This record gives sequence, C-alpha cells and structure tokens, in this order.
Amino acid sequence: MNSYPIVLVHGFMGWGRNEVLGLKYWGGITDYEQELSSYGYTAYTATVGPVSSNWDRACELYAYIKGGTVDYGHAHSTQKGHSRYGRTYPGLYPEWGNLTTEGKVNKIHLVAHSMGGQTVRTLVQLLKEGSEEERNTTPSQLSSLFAGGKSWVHSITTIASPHDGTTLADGINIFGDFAKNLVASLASFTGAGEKLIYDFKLDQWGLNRKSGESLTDYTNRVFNSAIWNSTNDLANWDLSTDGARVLNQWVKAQSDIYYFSYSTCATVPSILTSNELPHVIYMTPLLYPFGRFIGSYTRNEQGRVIIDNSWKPNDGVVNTISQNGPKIWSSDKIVNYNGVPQIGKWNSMPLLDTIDHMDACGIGTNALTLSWYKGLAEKLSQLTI
Ligand SMILES: [Zn+2]
Repeated sequence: MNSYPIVLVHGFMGWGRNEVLGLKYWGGITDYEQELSSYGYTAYTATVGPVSSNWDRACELYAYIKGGTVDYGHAHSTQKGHSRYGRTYPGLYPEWGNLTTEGKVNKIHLVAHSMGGQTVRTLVQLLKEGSEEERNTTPSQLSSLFAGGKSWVHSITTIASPHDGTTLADGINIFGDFAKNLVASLASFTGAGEKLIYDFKLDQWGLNRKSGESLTDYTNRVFNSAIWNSTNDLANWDLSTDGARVLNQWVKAQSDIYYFSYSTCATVPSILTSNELPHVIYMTPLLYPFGRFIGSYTRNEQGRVIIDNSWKPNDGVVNTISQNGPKIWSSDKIVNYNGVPQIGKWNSMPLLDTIDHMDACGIGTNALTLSWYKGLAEKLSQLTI
C-alpha cells in the first residue's frame, strides 16, 4: 500500500501551530494534524511566509521539512533584493528522501490549502530539476534543493488553490484589505486582541516587528510598505491572474506524482454566526465582502487574462474556475477523477459546493471534518508504489 507521511501546507495568510493560540489553521479548535497521527496516519505541519512568494515559500518548505537553514538562492536573492539566507529549522522529517535498509525511498504526501497549492507544485519542480540559474552562478555552498533529481513526493493534494490566480489579488488594494482584516478577525475570534501571536515572516525584507510595537502598527507598517508595488516577489503578484500565469509556464506536472485537486464554491451569507471568522468592521462573516467583490469583478483588457462570468463563482477568496488545476499558460493535463488515480495528471475531484475558503481547512459553519481529512489520508495511503 503506502506509509509515506503527510505534510500539511497552509495557504495565503496561513499561520503556524505556535501562532494564534486557540485556533489551529488545520482544524480550527480541533487539532487535525494530531488527530490524524492518533489514527495512525502520520501528519506533520509545515509553516511558510503567509504573504511571501511561492519561490520563497517553497525554499522555506524544503528547509522546514528536511531540516536546515533557509536558502532563497544566490541568484534569486540578489535579483530581487533579499537576504539570501532565512531562518533555521530542526526539520519535521529529517530522513525525507533517504533510503531505508531495504533501499526504498522516504517520500511524502503534500496536502495543501489555498496558495499552498502553488507552493508545493513549485517545491516539486525544484526537487526534480533544481534551478539551472542557481547551479551556474553561485560561489560555493549552494543549496541542495537546486541540484535536481530528487523524487521525494508521492502525491500532491490541493484544496481551494488558485492555480490560475485570483481576481482578489488583481484588485491590488483589496489584497491588503483582506490581509489586514484576516489578522484583525483572528484577534477578535480568539479574544487575543492586540496580544495575538502572528508573524508575517518578512525578515528577508527587514520587515520584522520592532520591540514594543503593537500588532496593529506592525500590520499597517507591513502593507503600507513600498515593497508591494516595487517587487514581483510577494504573494500579491503570485496570487494574481498575471503572476500565476507566469508560474504556470515553468511549474509543470511531474510524471511520478499523483495529483488531486479539490474545488470550492460558496455564497457567503451576510449574517454572522459565532462559529466563524467575523468581519470586525461590518459584523458580517469575514469573507462576505470579499466573496461579493470577486463575484462582481470582470475585466476585458488586452494582454491580461480575460475575466468573464465564468470567473464570478468563488469561495470568498479564490475563483472556483481556478482550482481544478493550472490551465493558463500550462500544459498540465486535468482529468475528472473516475475512481482510479491517474499518475502524472490532475485528478479533479467532485466540487465541494457551499464550502467557503476557511471551511476547507476546518474553520466555519460548513467546515470539512476531521473524518473528511481521515478519508483523504486513507486514500493517500492506498496509493501503490
Ligand atoms: Zn524571493
């Protein structure tokens, strides 16, 4: 069968287990990761920059899993204006990619939500073929990620992911409004207020919280920065229809990886339940204005992705049409899941209807259950070598 562990990868504005006390990104007030492990399905939780680029998140992901210090790359860092080196991690799974005594390879299943879907596609692209750019120009001490030849991932499951981007990020200004409100929403919903533990992890830009700085001031200083308009190396570019398109050109479906994609769609009500993330201004559900914005945004400009009525359905954060797999500037094959997993292609699962964006990772009035994720892990462990 299969005994590869599961590594969970949060999306846009996602947070790690040591942050936002009282609310797990994966499961809300249930710890899905630990429950899955208690059922015998080993699961780990990776943490990456809630608003960094996919390239940056992919590098953080490699280090977070394998172990070591984050290397954004010699070439990439310089071209974008980074710190080349990031944080250092013990590693969730140090033996990742090794061989057993019997010479089998230690692979993992990547399960990703939202932007994480893009991130892990990027990770496997770097695993398999590294970066020719980095291998050429690097003095010494190059990051192992960029070598290539590493087949360490067995499957990729993406949930509510913007494989063709989101019109939420095309609106530019509403991207920052969404970010600010999500933090504000978390602080209210947990009761943490200004003492909420949340970090944007932008130290490679020098944008780390100062001492004695309030969460609110820290948040505003981050998204009022000039960086957002000057670089194309942040989430706001990669989440757009324009940037995702670009990513799609060079991040391709690998041959030896099973791909599963789940799609979400919802109309968010205006009435607020105590069971969901609130909008701190409107006293509606958090996703209410964003769902309406996306559902009414169209665009017919030359040179950009044409955005028509088929783009209006969404889950409050991501257009539904964008989630079955990368289509735009992509050659990835997308297939309807028949019951037999087809390797090398995207197995597009039946639509998760009336599931909004936060529902999908376990938070909300229609949250995917612990039992649902148990079902997913079972499926992933039934995949043959
Ligand atoms: Zn970068």
